[PDB]
Amino acid sequence: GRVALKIAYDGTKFHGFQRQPNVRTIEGEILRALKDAGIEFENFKSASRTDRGVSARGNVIALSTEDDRIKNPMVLNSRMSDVWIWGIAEVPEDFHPRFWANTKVYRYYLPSLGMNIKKMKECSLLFLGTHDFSAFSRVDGRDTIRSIDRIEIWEKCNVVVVEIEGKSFLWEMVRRIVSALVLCSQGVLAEERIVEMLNGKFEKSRKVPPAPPEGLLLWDIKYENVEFQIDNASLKKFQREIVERFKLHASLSALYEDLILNEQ
Amino acid sequence: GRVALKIAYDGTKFHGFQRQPNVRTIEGEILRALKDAGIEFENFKSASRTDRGVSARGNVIALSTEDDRIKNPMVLNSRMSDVWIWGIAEVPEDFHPRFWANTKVYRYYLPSLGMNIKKMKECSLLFLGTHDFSAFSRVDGRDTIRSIDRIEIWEKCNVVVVEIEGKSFLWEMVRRIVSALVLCSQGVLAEERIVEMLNGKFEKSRKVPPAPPEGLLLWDIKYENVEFQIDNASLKKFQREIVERFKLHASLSALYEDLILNEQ
Ligand SMILES: [Cl-]
Ligand SMILES: [Cl-]
Ligand SMILES: [Mg+2]
Ligand SMILES: [Mg+2]
Repeated sequence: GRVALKIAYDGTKFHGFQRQPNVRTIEGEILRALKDAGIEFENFKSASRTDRGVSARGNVIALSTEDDRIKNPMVLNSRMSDVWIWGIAEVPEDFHPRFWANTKVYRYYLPSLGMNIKKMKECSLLFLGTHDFSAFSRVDGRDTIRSIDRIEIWEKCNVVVVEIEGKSFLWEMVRRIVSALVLCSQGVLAEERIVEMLNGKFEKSRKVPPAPPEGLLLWDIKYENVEFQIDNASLKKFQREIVERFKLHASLSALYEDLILNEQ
Repeated sequence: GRVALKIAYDGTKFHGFQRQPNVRTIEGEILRALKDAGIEFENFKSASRTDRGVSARGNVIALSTEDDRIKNPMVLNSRMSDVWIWGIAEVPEDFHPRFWANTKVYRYYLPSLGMNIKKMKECSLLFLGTHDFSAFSRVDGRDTIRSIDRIEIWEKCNVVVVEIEGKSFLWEMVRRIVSALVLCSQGVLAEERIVEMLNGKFEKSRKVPPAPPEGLLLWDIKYENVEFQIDNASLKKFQREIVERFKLHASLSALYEDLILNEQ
């Protein structure tokens, strides 16, 4: 039958999700583990081809196989690093992870140093609802009218987290919205100008550039009437290995922060 | 004449301070910049040979030269990366940075995840004053009686900072004290046992291992009756480049943290 697999990965260890020649990718990591495990499969599909540097908590792939070992994610996880399949769902054969009705959540982790959080939250309200998001996207032939269902901003220590929820996202859309939020928070980009841009009045040559990709996390993809069974062995490995690298960066971040002069 | 130079560096970019063959070191970086600049010098000395991975805000070197360009640190800083000479002092010819009366401050940046801070602060009081620090050091033939003048612990977001001040430190002494603080905070290492160890009663084969070196920062070295003139151009470059890498790690740390399951 067909299975959907919910996957986390450290995007900083890969050259993006989509398989490319001569470089390490998440899809290539997964396909190599499948090949090495001896699992024959058909109709491999992915919910989202995240860009180089972008991480995920709950991206989703789907594949069809008669090999019962696919139901134990550790068969593949033991053959991969920096990628963890931690949820599995049995799904109909016509399940397509990009086209089956779903909601996606992204989180962006923006260093808050010198940020006007209050004004950033005010700017964020402008992006709620249905707009032309062409000015806040990298064009790829898709219709640029999209709807943001939820946009929330909170503070973790040292960073601002921007959470955006919607049924579909244009290329680089979250990271380009985040950059506009930064510019709007520092008075450079007026709210009136954003409203114009969201209604299709902008200059393509001067679009706001995307925020750096390493701060973007694909938080979750929720499919209607689809639930994933969690594999505890896989989560334990995922958690063990993410805690290790969190500790290195938390320590280094705080050390670097203490070297920054107080006034700045 | 003789000059003392106050230097910061990102220890994660080097294989330690002391020059070694075939690897990048802080001393090698500085000596190469001196050679490339055409500055002839004698009697190069360093206050502290920090271990691989250890960073510094205010380590100190001293050298003697008649070349007036040494008074402008940008002559060397423009020929180095990840090292910044930001203070300079004219000193007597018999100034020796390791032996001239001084006080050193170290800070260690320990991830606070699952730490009992209150008990860690209680354990830290045991190390104040004069003790045998052999059990909390890597032996190198030096007398192991030392005095800690100050030991303070506070919380930055996500980490605990351990600040220790003293006139001299044994090899790996701060990092081994930090590990003992961790073990004592989690009930593994009793305060009574630490008091015994600080009085020379311990087993050399079971010494507490050093905390990871990347969390250690040589915060400052203060020489009596010696003041450094600050070079603003050098600080601006130091600050510009430390802020860049702080931002990457602050963002990544917060992203990794959000992937850690709540209960843990
Ligand atoms: Cl994006
Ligand atoms: Cl140490
Ligand atoms: Mg509109
Ligand atoms: Mg004693």
